[PDB]
Amino acid sequence: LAEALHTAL
Ligand SMILES: [Co+2]
Repeated sequence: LAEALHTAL
């Protein structure tokens, strides 16, 4: 989750 979101941001 965390890194999925960071990447997308
Ligand atoms: Co990150």
